[PDB]
Amino acid sequence: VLHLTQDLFLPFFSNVTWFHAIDNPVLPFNDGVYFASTEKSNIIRGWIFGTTLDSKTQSLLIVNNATNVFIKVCEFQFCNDGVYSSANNCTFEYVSQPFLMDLEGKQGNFKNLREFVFKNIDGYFKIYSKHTPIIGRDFPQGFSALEPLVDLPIGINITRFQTLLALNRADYYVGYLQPRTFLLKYNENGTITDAVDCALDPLSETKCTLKSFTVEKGIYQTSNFRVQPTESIVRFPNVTNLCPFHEVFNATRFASVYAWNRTRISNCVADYSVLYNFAPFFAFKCYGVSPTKLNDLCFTNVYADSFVIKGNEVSQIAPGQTGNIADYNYKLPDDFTGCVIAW
Amino acid sequence: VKNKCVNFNFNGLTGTGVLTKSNKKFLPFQQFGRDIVDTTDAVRDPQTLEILDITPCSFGGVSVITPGTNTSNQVAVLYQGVNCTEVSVAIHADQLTPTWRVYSTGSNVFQTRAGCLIGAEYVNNSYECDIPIGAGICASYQTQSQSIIAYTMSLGAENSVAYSNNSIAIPTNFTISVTTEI
Amino acid sequence: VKNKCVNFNFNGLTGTGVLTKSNKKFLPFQQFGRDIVDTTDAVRDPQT
Amino acid sequence: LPVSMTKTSVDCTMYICGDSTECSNLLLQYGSFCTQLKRALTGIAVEQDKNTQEVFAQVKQIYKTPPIKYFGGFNFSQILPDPSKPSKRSPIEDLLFNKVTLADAGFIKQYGDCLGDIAARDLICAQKFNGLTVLPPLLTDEMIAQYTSALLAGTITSGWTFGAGPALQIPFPMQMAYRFNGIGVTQNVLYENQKLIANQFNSAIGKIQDSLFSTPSALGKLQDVVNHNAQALNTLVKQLSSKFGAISSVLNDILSRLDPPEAEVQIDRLITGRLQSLQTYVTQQLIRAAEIRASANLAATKMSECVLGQSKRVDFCGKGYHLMSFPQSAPHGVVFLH
Amino acid sequence: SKFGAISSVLNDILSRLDPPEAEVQIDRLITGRLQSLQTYVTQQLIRAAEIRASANLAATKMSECVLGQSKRVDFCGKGYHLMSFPQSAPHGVVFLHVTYVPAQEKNFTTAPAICHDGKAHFPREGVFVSNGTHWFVTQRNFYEPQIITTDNTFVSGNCDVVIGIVNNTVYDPLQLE
Amino acid sequence: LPVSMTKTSVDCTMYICGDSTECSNLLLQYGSFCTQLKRALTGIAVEQ
Ligand SMILES: *[C@@H]1O[C@H](CO)[C@@H](O[C@@H]2O[C@H](CO)[C@@H](O)[C@H](O)[C@@H]2O)[C@H](O)[C@H]1NC(C)=O
Ligand SMILES: *[C@@H]1O[C@H](CO)[C@@H](O[C@@H]2O[C@H](CO)[C@@H](O)[C@H](O)[C@@H]2O)[C@H](O)[C@H]1NC(C)=O
Ligand SMILES: *[C@@H]1O[C@H](CO)[C@@H](O[C@@H]2O[C@H](CO)[C@@H](O)[C@H](O)[C@@H]2O)[C@H](O)[C@H]1NC(C)=O
Ligand SMILES: *[C@@H]1O[C@H](CO)[C@@H](O[C@@H]2O[C@H](CO)[C@@H](O)[C@H](O)[C@@H]2O)[C@H](O)[C@H]1NC(C)=O
Ligand SMILES: *[C@@H]1O[C@H](CO)[C@@H](O[C@@H]2O[C@H](CO)[C@@H](O)[C@H](O)[C@@H]2O)[C@H](O)[C@H]1NC(C)=O
Ligand SMILES: *[C@@H]1O[C@H](CO)[C@@H](O)[C@H](O)[C@H]1NC(C)=O
Ligand SMILES: *[C@@H]1O[C@H](CO)[C@@H](O)[C@H](O)[C@H]1NC(C)=O
Ligand SMILES: *[C@@H]1O[C@H](CO)[C@@H](O)[C@H](O)[C@H]1NC(C)=O
Ligand SMILES: *[C@@H]1O[C@H](CO)[C@@H](O)[C@H](O)[C@H]1NC(C)=O
Ligand SMILES: *[C@@H]1O[C@H](CO)[C@@H](O)[C@H](O)[C@H]1NC(C)=O
Ligand SMILES: *[C@@H]1O[C@H](CO)[C@@H](O)[C@H](O)[C@H]1NC(C)=O
Ligand SMILES: *[C@@H]1O[C@H](CO)[C@@H](O)[C@H](O)[C@H]1NC(C)=O
Ligand SMILES: *[C@@H]1O[C@H](CO)[C@@H](O)[C@H](O)[C@H]1NC(C)=O
Ligand SMILES: *[C@@H]1O[C@H](CO)[C@@H](O)[C@H](O)[C@H]1NC(C)=O
Ligand SMILES: *[C@@H]1O[C@H](CO)[C@@H](O)[C@H](O)[C@H]1NC(C)=O
Repeated sequence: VLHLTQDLFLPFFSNVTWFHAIDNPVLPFNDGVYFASTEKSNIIRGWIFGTTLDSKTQSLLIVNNATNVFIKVCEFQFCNDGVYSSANNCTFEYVSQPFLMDLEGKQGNFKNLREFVFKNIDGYFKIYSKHTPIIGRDFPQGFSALEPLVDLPIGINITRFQTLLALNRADYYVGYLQPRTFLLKYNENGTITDAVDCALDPLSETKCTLKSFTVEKGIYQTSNFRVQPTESIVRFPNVTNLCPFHEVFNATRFASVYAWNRTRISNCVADYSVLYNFAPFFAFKCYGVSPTKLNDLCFTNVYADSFVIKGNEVSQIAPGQTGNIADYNYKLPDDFTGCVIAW
Repeated sequence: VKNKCVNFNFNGLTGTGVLTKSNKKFLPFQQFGRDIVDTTDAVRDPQTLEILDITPCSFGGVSVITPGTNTSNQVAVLYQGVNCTEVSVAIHADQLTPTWRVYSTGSNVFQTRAGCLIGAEYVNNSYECDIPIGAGICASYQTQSQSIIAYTMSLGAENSVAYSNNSIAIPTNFTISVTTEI
Repeated sequence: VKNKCVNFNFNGLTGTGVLTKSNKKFLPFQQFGRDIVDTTDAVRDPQT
Repeated sequence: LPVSMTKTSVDCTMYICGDSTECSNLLLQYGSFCTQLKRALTGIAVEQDKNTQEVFAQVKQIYKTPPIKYFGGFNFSQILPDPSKPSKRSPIEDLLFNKVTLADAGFIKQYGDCLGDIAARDLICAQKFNGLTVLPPLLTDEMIAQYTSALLAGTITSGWTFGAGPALQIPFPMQMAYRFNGIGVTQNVLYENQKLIANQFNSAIGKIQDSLFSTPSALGKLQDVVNHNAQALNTLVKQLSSKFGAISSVLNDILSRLDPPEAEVQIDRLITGRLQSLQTYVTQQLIRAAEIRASANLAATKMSECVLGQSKRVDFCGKGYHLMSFPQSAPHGVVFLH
Repeated sequence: SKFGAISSVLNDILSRLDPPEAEVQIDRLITGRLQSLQTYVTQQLIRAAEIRASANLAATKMSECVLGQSKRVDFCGKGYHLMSFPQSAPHGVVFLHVTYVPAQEKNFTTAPAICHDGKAHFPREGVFVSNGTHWFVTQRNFYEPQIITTDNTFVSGNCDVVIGIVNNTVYDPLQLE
Repeated sequence: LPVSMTKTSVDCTMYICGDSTECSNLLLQYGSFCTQLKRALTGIAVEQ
C-alpha cells in the first residue's frame, strides 16, 4: 500500500546541524527535533529538554545506564555538567530496556548509528528508534524505517533541547520537522522501504497526487499556487466619538464620599489610553476585568464614581472590607467586576 | 499598500487581494462595491474617501510536465494564466504558496498564452506533440545533453501540390495497408 | 473461535466477521491492523 | 456544428474554503470527494482536445494552395485564406469570428488588469476571485484555420485522393465532372455548362456570406454552447452568495460570530451546500461534454465523408445531391459549406 | 471519510454513542455516503451512455466494413476501404481494416475530352491521360492506359463548347471490318 | 426508434414547499439552486 499521511516530519534534503564533542549549545525545540548519533561504543548518556532548565518549570531528562534507562519528567534544580540534585516536586520515573543497542563484529569498525525523533503534540512524547552498524562514514543516504520504542503522555511544556555527555580517561545530528504531507511505501512484510515528500520537488508533488512511485509521460494538475499577502491592512472609519473621560477626570470639585457623584457611560468609546497616560497613579487594582485585555470588550453601560479620600481609605476601598469608609459611606459589592483608580 | 497582495478588513468587510486607485463613479452615499455575480470588487476608503478596486490574490494553478520516471527525474512547472514577470517577482519576494522551487536560470522562462513555463527552454524548431502544454505548445524530452524542451506544434510535413490546368497524377502502383481500429 | 462467522468486540472494536490465523508481520507495538482501504483487516491476538 | 467549449479546471480549496485553514481541514474530513471533480474536469478538457484533434487533424500533411488561383473559373477567394489579413483567415472565418463574442477568452492572463479594471470587474475577474479558472485549447485558433486551409487546398487541388493516400493533383473542372459522375450524371453536362456552373457557384458563395452577415443568428449552436458555459460559470460563482440555510454566506463572518466549536455546524452546512452545487455543475458539464463529443464525432464523420470524398448518403452533406463541402474554422466549432 | 462526524466506523460510533444522540452522526454518514453513491451512479451513467454510443458506432462499423464494403471514405480505416476482420478484445472490439492505398504516381497530361471529327468524346469510366505524345484512357485509381476506342468512350458535343479539349484520333473496331 | 418522451416542467416551490411562505423563504436561502433545474427541464422539452 502507498498510504498518504499528513504529519510533522523532518523535511527531505533539509538542513541538519552536525556537531562534535571535545560547550553544549542550547538547540531550540520547536515542532520537535530529530536526533542521531554515530559512535564506536558510547559517548552519550542523556538529554535535557524544557524551558530555563531549572527547578521552576517541569522538564525532562532521558539519561540511561548500562542495563536500563533513567528517564524522568522531573523539575531538577541544576547540574551544569551524579547529575541530578532535586527530586521534590518531581514524578514520572520510568525504567525499561536501555536505549543503546551496541554490537560489533569482533572489531570496532562496526560503528553503530542511532536515530531518535521527538515531538510533543498534545503531550505524548514519542521516541522512534532504529539501530544499524551502518557504513559509518557519516549521515548516510539509504532510506531506513524508524520503529517506535516508547510512548509516554508527559503533558508538560517543552521549548529547548540540550544533551549530557560521558566520561573518559562525529555525532549529535540535529534536525527540525515541519508540517508536511508524506507518502510511504509499505513492503509485503510491512516495512517502509521508501518514502517521498509532497512539498519538496514538483516530481515528488505529482507522485504524491497520484499516490504512486512511477509517473508516466504526461502533464498532471497537482495543486494551485497563490501569492500569500505580505501585510494585512485593517481600515476603519476615520475616527468616531469620545467619552468625557477627560471631563470626568479633570473637574475641579470632585464630590467626596457622601455624594458618590456618578457619571453614567453610554454611547461612548472606551478609549483607555487616557486611563494609562493620565497621572502617575497610586492604586490601579483590577478585579473582574483585566486592565489591558479590556479595550476588546464592549459594554452596555459603565458607572464611574469620583471620590476624594485619604491614603488609608484608598487601600480600604476593596471588595469585602470594613472600616469608616467601606461600611458607613460607600460599600463595594463582593461580586464587583471592574477597576479602581487612585492618583 | 496598493498594487500588492494584502489582507483587508474594511469597516467589517474582510477579504484578500490587491488594491489600487480607481476611476469609479461611486455616489457619495455608496460604501461597498460589487459586480454582476455579487462579488466584492470596490471599497471606498473610510479614512480617505477614495475608491479602491479589489483583485484576486494571484489565482492560477500548477501543473507538472514530466516524462517517464524511468527516463529522467527532470521536470518542468506550468502556472496557468498568470503573467510570468508576476510569478517571478512573487518568487523573488518569496510570497508564493508553493514551497518547492524550480531554478530560474533566465533561459528556462517562456511566457505562454497558457501561463509561463519554467524548467523548459523554447526551441524555435517544430516537432510533433508529445505532452500537450496548451496554446499550440507541446513539451518533450529530447537530446541536445538531455533536457525538457517546449516548442510550437508541428502541424505536419509542409507539402505543396502541383495543381495546373492540364496536370494529373495517376497512381501507377498501389499498396495494401491493414490499419487497426479499437 | 476461528474459521467461523462470529460477532467480535476485540478491545472495544466491535464488528462481525470470520477470523483465522494469518501470516502477517505485526510489530510488537502494532495493535489494530488494516487493509488497503482504511478498514480493520487483521487484529493480532493480545494473549497468545 | 460545435466541436468543443471552454475547458475548465475548477479547484476545490479556494472555491469552497477561501484561504481558510480550518475550513480546508474540515473539507479534508470529506475524503477524496472533490479529487473526483478535478479528475473529471481534467478528463473533460482532454476529451475536448481529442475532439478538436479528431475533427480537424484528419490530414497528416499541411497542403498549400498554388500561388495562382484559377480553378476552371470557380472563385475560391472567399474560402481560401487571405494573406493580407494578419490572422491569415478567409472572409468567412473572419465573419464567423466577428459574429461570435466570447464571454471568457481564457488565453488572456487577465490577472494584472483586474485591479486596473477601474469599473465593476467582469465575469473573468470575479471567477478568478472565487476559485474559477479557464484553460485555453491546445490547438490555437490560428493553427485550426491552418488545418482548415490545408484541408481546403487538398480538397480543391487533389480531389478526394488526398483523403485516401498521396495527394494526386487534378484539374478542378475534372474533379467537379467526376463528382457529377459520382452523382449519376455524366461529365458532358458539366463540360458543356462549365461557365453556368462556375457562375452559379460564385453567386452562391457570394450570397452565403451576405446571409451570414444579415441573419440575426446563424451561429446559434456555437452561441448557445458559449452562453451555456458562461451561464453555468455565472451560476457557479453566484452560489457562493447563497446562505444555504446558515447564519451567513461569509466564511470570515461565520467565524467572527460563532467560535468554531459551535460554528462547525454552519461550516459543514456551507461545505455541503457548495459541494452539492459544484457536484451539480460538474455533472451538467459532463452531460454537455458527452453531447459535445457526440456533436464533434458527427462533425468529424461529416468531414471524413463530405470533405475528403463525396457521400452517397442524402441530406447527410446538406440538402439535395451532395457535391462538395468546404470547412471553415469557427470559435469552438466547425462550419461546413455543403 | 468522517464526513464531519465523530468517526467513519458505524459499529464504533454505535458502541461509543447512545442511539438518541448518535442518530445525528448516523444521518451525517448516511447523507455523505448517499451523495457519494449518487455521484458514483451518475458518473457511471455518463460512462455507460458514452460506451453505448461507442458500441453503437462499433456495431455499425462491424455491419458495414465487416459484412460488406463501405463506400464511406475514411470510415473503415484510412484509404479506400476493402474489407475488415473483427477481433475480440477484453471489454472491446478490435477491427483490422484492410484498405487500398495508392502508391507512386506520375504527372502525365489531361484533357476534359477528345475531339475526333467535330465531336467531343468523353471517357466512359476514367481519365484522358497522355504519355506526352499519344493520348490514352485509364482508370482513375490505377494507371492502365488503353487505346482510345469508341467502346472506351461516349460522344456528345460539337467540339466548340468543351473548354480545354485537345485534338486526337479515336479508333473503332467496326471500320476495319 | 424512440423519438421523444413526455415533457416535464417540475416546479421547485410547489414540489419542495407546499404553499408555505416560511418554507419558500428558507428555500430562497439556497440561492438560484433550482432555477438551473427549471432551465434544464425547459431545455429538455425544447430538445424533445
Ligand atoms: C519477509 O520475511 C520472510 C521471512 O524471513 C522472508 O523470507 C525469507 O527470505 C530469505 C531470503 O531473503 C530466505 O532465505 C528465507 O528462507 C525466507 O524465505 C522474506 O524475504 C521477507 N520479505 C522481504 C524482506 O521483502
Ligand atoms: C509496386 O510495388 C510493389 C511493392 O509495393 C513492387 O513489388 C516489389 O517487387 C520487387 C521486385 O522488383 C521486390 O523485390 C519487392 O520486395 C516488392 O515485392 C512492385 O514491383 C511495384 N510495381 C511497379 C509496376 O512498380
Ligand atoms: C473572386 O471573388 C472575389 C469576391 O470577394 C472578387 O473580389 C472582388 O473584387 C472587386 C474588385 O476587383 C470588389 O469590388 C469586390 O467587392 C470583391 O472584393 C474577385 O475579384 C473574384 N476573382 C475572380 C477571378 O473572379
Ligand atoms: C507514348 O505512348 C507510346 C505507346 O504506344 C510509347 O511508344 C512506344 O515506344 C516504343 C519504343 O520506345 C515502341 O516500341 C512501342 O511500340 C510504343 O510505340 C511512347 O513511349 C509514349 N511516349 C512517352 C513520352 O511516354
Ligand atoms: C483541331 O483540328 C481541327 C481540324 O481538324 C482544327 O479546326 C480548324 O481550325 C482552324 C483554325 O486553327 C480553322 O481555320 C479551320 O477551318 C478548322 O476549323 C482545330 O483548330 C484543331 N484544334 C487544335 C487545338 O489543334
Ligand atoms: C543550509 O544552510 C546553508 C548555510 O548555512 C545554505 O547555504 C543552504 O542553502 C541551506 N540548505 C537548505 C536546503 O536550505
Ligand atoms: C541501571 O539502572 C537500573 C534501573 O533501575 C538499575 O536497576 C541499576 O541498578 C542501574 N545500574 C546498573 C549497573 O545496571
Ligand atoms: C515544584 O514546582 C511547583 C510549581 O511551581 C512549585 O510551586 C513548588 O514550590 C516546587 N517545589 C520545590 C521547588 O521544591
Ligand atoms: C484640565 O484641562 C485644562 C484645560 O482644558 C488643562 O490645562 C489641564 O492640564 C487639565 N488637567 C490635567 C490634570 O491634565
Ligand atoms: C482623517 O482624520 C485625520 C485626523 O484629524 C485628518 O487629518 C484627515 O484630514 C481626515 N481625513 C478625512 C478624509 O476625513
Ligand atoms: C502580461 O504580459 C506581459 C508580461 O508581464 C506584459 O506585457 C504585461 O505584464 C501583460 N500584458 C498583457 C497584454 O496582458
Ligand atoms: C529561433 O528562435 C528565436 C527565439 O525563439 C527566434 O527569434 C528566431 O526567429 C528563431 N529562428 C528561426 C530561423 O526561426
Ligand atoms: C490556366 O489558364 C488560364 C487562362 O487560360 C491562365 O490564366 C493560367 O495561367 C493557366 N494556368 C496554367 C497552370 O496553365
Ligand atoms: C493474562 O494476562 C497476561 C498479560 O499478558 C497474559 O498471560 C494473558 O493475556 C492472560 N493469561 C492467560 C489468558 O492465561
Ligand atoms: C509534377 O510536377 C511538379 C512540377 O515541379 C513536380 O514538382 C512534381 O514532383 C510532379 N509530380 C510527380 C513527379 O509525381
